[PDB]
Amino acid sequence: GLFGAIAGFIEGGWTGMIDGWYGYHHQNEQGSGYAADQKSTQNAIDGITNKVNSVIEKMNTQFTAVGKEFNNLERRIENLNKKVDDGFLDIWTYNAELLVLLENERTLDFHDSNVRNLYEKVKSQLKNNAKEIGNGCFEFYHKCDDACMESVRNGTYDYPKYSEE
Amino acid sequence: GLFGAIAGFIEGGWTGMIDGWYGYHHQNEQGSGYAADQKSTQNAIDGITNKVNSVIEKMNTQFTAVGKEFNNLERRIENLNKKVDDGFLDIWTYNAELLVLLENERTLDFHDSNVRNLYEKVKSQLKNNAKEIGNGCFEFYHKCDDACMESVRNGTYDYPKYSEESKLN
Amino acid sequence: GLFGAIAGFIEGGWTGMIDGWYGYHHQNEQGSGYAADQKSTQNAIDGITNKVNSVIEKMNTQFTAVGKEFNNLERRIENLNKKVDDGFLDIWTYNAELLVLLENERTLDFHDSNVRNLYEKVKSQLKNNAKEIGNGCFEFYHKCDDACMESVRNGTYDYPKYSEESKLNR
Amino acid sequence: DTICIGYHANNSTDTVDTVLEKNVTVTHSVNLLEDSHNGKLCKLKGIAPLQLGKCNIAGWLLGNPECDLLLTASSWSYIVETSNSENGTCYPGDFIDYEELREQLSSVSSFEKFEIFPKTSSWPNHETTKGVTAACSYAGASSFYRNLLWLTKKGSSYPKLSKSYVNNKGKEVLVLWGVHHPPTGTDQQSLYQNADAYVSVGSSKYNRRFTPEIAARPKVRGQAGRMNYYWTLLEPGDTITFEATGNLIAPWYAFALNRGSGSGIITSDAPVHDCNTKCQTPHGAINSSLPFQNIHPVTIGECPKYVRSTKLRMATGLRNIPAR
Amino acid sequence: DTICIGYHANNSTDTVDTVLEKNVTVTHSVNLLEDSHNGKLCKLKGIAPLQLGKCNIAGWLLGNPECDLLLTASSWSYIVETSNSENGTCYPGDFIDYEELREQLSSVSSFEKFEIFPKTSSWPNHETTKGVTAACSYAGASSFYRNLLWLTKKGSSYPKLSKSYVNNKGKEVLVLWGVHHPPTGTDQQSLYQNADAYVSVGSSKYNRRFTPEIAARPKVRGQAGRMNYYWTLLEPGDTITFEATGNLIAPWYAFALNRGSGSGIITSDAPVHDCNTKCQTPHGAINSSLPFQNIHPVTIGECPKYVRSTKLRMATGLRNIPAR
Amino acid sequence: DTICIGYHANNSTDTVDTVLEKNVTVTHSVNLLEDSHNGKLCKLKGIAPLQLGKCNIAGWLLGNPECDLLLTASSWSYIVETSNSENGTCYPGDFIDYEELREQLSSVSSFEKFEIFPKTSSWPNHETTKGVTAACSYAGASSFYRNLLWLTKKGSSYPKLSKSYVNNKGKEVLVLWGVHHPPTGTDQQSLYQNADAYVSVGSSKYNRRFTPEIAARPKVRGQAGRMNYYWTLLEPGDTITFEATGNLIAPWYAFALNRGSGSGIITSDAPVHDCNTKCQTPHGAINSSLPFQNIHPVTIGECPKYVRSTKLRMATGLRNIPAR
Ligand SMILES: *[C@@H]1O[C@H](CO)[C@@H](O[C@@H]2O[C@H](CO)[C@@H](O[C@@H]3O[C@H](CO)[C@@H](O)[C@H](O)[C@@H]3O)[C@H](O)[C@H]2NC(C)=O)[C@H](O)[C@H]1NC(C)=O
Ligand SMILES: *[C@@H]1O[C@H](CO)[C@@H](O[C@@H]2O[C@H](CO)[C@@H](O)[C@H](O)[C@H]2NC(C)=O)[C@H](O)[C@H]1NC(C)=O
Ligand SMILES: *[C@@H]1O[C@H](CO)[C@@H](O[C@@H]2O[C@H](CO)[C@@H](O)[C@H](O)[C@H]2NC(C)=O)[C@H](O)[C@H]1NC(C)=O
Ligand SMILES: *[C@@H]1O[C@H](CO)[C@@H](O[C@@H]2O[C@H](CO)[C@@H](O)[C@H](O)[C@H]2NC(C)=O)[C@H](O)[C@H]1NC(C)=O
Repeated sequence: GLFGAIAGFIEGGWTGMIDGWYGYHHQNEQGSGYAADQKSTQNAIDGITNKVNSVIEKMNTQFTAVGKEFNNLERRIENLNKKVDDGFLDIWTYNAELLVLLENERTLDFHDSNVRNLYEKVKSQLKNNAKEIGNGCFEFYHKCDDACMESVRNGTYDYPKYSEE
Repeated sequence: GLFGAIAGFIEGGWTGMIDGWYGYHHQNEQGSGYAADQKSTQNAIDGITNKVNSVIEKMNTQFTAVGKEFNNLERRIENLNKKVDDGFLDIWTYNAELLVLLENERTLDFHDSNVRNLYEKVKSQLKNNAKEIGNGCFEFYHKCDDACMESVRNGTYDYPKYSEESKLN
Repeated sequence: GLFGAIAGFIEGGWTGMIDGWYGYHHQNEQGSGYAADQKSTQNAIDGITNKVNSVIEKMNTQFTAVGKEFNNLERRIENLNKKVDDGFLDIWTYNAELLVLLENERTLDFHDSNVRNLYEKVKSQLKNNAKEIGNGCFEFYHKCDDACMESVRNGTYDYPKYSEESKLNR
Repeated sequence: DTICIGYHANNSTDTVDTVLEKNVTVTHSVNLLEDSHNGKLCKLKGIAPLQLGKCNIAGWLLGNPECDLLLTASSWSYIVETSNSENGTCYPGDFIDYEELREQLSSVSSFEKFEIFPKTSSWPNHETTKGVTAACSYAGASSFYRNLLWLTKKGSSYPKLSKSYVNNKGKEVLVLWGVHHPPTGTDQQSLYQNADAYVSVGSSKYNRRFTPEIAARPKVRGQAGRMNYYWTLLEPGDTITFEATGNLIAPWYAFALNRGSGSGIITSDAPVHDCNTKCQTPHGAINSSLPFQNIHPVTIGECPKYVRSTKLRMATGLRNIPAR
Repeated sequence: DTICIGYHANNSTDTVDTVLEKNVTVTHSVNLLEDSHNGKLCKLKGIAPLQLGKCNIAGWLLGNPECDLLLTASSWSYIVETSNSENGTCYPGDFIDYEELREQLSSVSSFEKFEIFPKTSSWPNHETTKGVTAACSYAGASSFYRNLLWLTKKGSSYPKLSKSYVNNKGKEVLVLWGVHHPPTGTDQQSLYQNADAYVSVGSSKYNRRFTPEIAARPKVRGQAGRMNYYWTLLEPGDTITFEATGNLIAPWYAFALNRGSGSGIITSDAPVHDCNTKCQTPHGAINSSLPFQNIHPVTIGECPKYVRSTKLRMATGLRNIPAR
Repeated sequence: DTICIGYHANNSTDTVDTVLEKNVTVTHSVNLLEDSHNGKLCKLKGIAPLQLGKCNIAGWLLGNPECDLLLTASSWSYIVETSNSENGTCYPGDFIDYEELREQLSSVSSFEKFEIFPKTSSWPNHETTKGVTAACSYAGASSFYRNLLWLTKKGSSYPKLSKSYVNNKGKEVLVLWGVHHPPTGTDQQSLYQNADAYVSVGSSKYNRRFTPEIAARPKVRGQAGRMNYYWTLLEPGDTITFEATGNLIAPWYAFALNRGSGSGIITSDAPVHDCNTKCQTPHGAINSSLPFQNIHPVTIGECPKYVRSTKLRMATGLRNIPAR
């Protein structure tokens, strides 16, 4: 991964989370579970939707296109016609396959980027109040309840309120 | 932002900083104001200027290109001519429109990376000597006069020296 | 570059390390030396060989393609034929030169990223037990023998093993 | 007390390719390459195609006896020839600018077949029967093109004829005629008398004279003689004058044409069916909103861009890693 | 005591597009698509275009009585036809290989018009006047082409003529002539007095004998007859021989061609102006350094590549977020 | 005790370009652009190419007396013409559909040359000699084409001639002939008797009439008369019939044709040696497995795509910064 997150320092994905691409999985005293991040998932959905739509827009539908007949004294024109149809076919096959290979690479990295950025939005909120294990997990110090867990995914954590460390 | 900086952990831009794409703001006991990082800004202009030019090179000028006439018994060749002109046009509009999308994408992220790298340049200089507030701001522990501020943006910030830093309580 | 590593916070390259693209340099009681990280390199090599093959594989080879003659009353067609040959040439030259530019850009960034991620795997392994000097270097707090050095290049570095670092930490 | 940031995974098996890596299983994706087709030839905007069947454009327009199924045709969404469309020219000869005529037809959605020079009224001084040949027979019976009239001498007297049609149909009229070239001076005499005959055809834009090329050739379908076929598009208001002293295979029926884009001629052996499509290929129809397809380069209607690829799967989701 | 790292921002409202996001406001950008033109037809390299005005290439080269203004033209940067270019062939007939001839002129940057067969010195045994027709009437009287000479019989006499030209111009010479086909045998004699005449043209590479096809055609411009137009490119030093017992529209003026490049023919109703450009389109001139333009696909000079695009704005600065 | 993280460097001076920077020194790189060629013309699939030397296709097939070296030719990998290839049409005239013929010969791998109408037994009622000309001289002595036969009236008498050939060969048969056009009516009779002679050639698909187009012409290579040359592909089991009352340059030899794929006609002065290659260009052969070459557009066999690039170097390693 270009961003070292997916298949990186976060070794695997969660079949458990099913309401988004990126999200969290907390611990609590009040139980465990998964949660999707509307912010970063919707943002990714909009983007990828636009990429697909954009790629398709640049491919204009092929209207009526029929071959032509030539008599036995027009072989030169016939080969010319063939050379043109094959020329264009070669180019459009190349473009299509090539664009997809490239936007697939960029797409995977786009997700890898969103995960890292998400892991960092969290890490930049918590700071001292928790320590970084690995696997993209944070070990709290101040005992965080469901309402506190929410404030994290909410982007409203209120760091100045912990020192129970 | 692919690199998390622009429109990310640094929420907005500075209409104040008017002499560079990237830079600093500092708040001193002597005063405050903006200052752009000549290094990073200039390298970006060199990159972008080179991207635009490269785009333009690859697009060789169109020389004299006009149309041919055909008589009423030459429709097949006329249609070929038309298939050829439309064909080449379809492809160039594609390439053009496309190249611009995929480069605007690279360009916007390019700036993101540049801000990110500038922030992380400062952070690696400061270390213990200041704490990361957020919004891309560092809070010095040690009192940083103009010459000290300038050293930070100069890539020459001292440390150790201001290891009076254990105001870290 | 795009990830700040190569030609960035790691100023230069080591001509001393000849076994791979990225690696480590250790200073130990036992001694010095350069060691290439197998995983990251062989993977990067896997990807780069794949970029090259995937680019070559797209540009399909050219078979028999000669030139047609035209008589003095076939100017228009001859001109069509030229407009075609020149057209396809314009485009394939563009598609080739342009593909190489962008892929070169991506490949240099690819390497940049790989180095970056290698620096941070190690960084998150050590944590307190070492301090970031700056030039992609970590100064140890707990003295690491060759057997320990390997575990760092292994991903199997036992951090809790060293609270000795906490002592030297101050 | 902990919180962990992670990403979505599932039982997806879809693979996409990238420049750096091949076969990467992803959580979500879209296929852009349409590869399923109908296998049938269908209507387009409610209109059916014209099945020529055993005949080709030549047989249909000229009026080859074996193409009588087609005499009723009037409108069509597109034209279809099959592997067995060999019934065209039955009396040996060159169809002059035949290809150009096909190309013209590709942009015709309908016409009105009409009687330009009525058989039993246009030739008082010439024989309008006996103009048959074994070469163009149906059911062992000497016949002839349904749309051309083979004029011959009326009792050793083939007088110079002059017939003009004024095109007032408000549309392009397709006129077809032939020029007969007997194998010997004898045959030339029996058919037309007049060993030195000529055919002179003229309109506002068309001018050409024909003289018989008399010579012995290998026999094609039992004929050493040959018959050249010609055509022109008379414009609204324009007149066409036929002048002959023999050898003229006069026009009996012509076609007032209706122009219409989006039409064309294809060669398919697929079965016609009662269905409506927006895209048609020689292999069948296509009901698809995808951008690409690898079914066939030949296309009629609003179709996906044809391409040579076998796989065009574009990733939308992230790398899929469940790790059981 | 604090220090902040940040990025630029401004009042710019320029937007761009990216694959992932539409309409992104940026700090700086450059437009790559030229959309602005002169509305004027300009000179290229100080050399003005040739305005054919109401005439077309045929009228010009043949010297249609309505194209007298053009008789003076010798050099041009490109040739211009308009929506009113109707004056070409005023006596009915086919201009053989006309399109090819047009194509020829597109590589001609200039020529020297000269009197290949002077009227009052070339034809002592034939009538050099009375070669007019109402089909080509100009300001009242029956006139004719200025570059061709209609040769008629001289007092019931029309002797076989034989005139040759040797190309002493050191470059290709464009020769034009015509072969007349009268409507009736009466007229044939009235003009050429000589019921079975012929025209023969020969050179190193050209060889034809034209025999008149006497027939009555639908009257175009009042003429039941037809005139066919022929042209050839005589090489330097080569000879072209004309022999006719009548029916010859003799070459009077010819053109020694100066080949160039980057020239051509365009259709435009834009006015010519005393201005200079390096790039020209039927809509107007272009003064641009941009790589693309959406003005017109037809182009003369050194122009930006044409493209269908409506917008091609390339981002140079970063994402603009003033949020003040 | 310390551990540092870093990257490879070396003594590499190879540079590459990117969109942001040009001339970046990298540790490793591939060159996708082949720019080195053999400089020779080599065999293909083991078979050497047919060298035409100072002859072109026209002269080789007709049998120009300067192309006697090529009478032995039977099979080839491709056809090579040179700058000195001008010996072809030695009797002034037009080789009709010549370009087409050249195209047809490009998809041919070998042939059998055979005597179709043996000179000694084929024309009893006609003069089998006299048919030589200074224009087509060899060794100083007037001669003629090796594969055509110039027939003339046998003692002031030219009987209408009729000859046929049946294609029992299992291949297409290239049949070439010609039609002579005397300068005047006097010459016409001197040769063919008969003032209104004709040549009619007919097969199952081919039918055409030839009239002597007599006209005054400049002398080319001594000859004021012209000679048009013709050809056709006779299909297996088909008959071709030549009928002529004069002006017929009869066939004498013909060609049974073997169709191959992947071959053609190139112009080159590069020497021919005894070596084999898979890719040949006008400049030389190419022994490369790269995707691109900037050597020459014209290609025969399995070759890299031609392109205009000076340099196509793809970075594989990373930035090289050896700073020691
Ligand atoms: C980065 O910024 C710092 C701060 O401006 C630069 O260092 C300072 O440079 C000034 C100008 O030369 C020095 O002032 C001069 O000081 C010497 C002291 O002996 C004396 O001759 C005069 O007072 C003179 O004005 C100043 O000493 C120095 N300050 C510090 C803290 O080093 C530095 O040059 C910049 N570095 C780079 C690489 O651009
Ligand atoms: C219509 O087409 C059929 C099929 O091509 C013709 O039948 C062939 O006629 C040829 C020539 O007589 C024979 O050699 C073949 O054996 C026949 N094939 C078949 C399948 O019948 C038929 O003669 C054509 N009829 C007309 C009027 O054109
Ligand atoms: C020059 O062109 C004009 C325009 O076509 C000719 O005038 C037309 O002539 C036709 C036939 O006589 C008329 O039906 C049109 O109504 C005329 N239009 C106008 C505007 O007058 C004119 O005759 C041409 N002159 C020559 C010498 O060819
Ligand atoms: C074969 O080609 C050569 C070279 O083109 C011909 O030689 C020329 O012949 C003419 C007429 O006799 C001479 O005036 C020229 O000086 C010759 N040119 C050169 C370059 O030598 C030759 O005539 C041709 N022979 C045949 C039989 O076609």
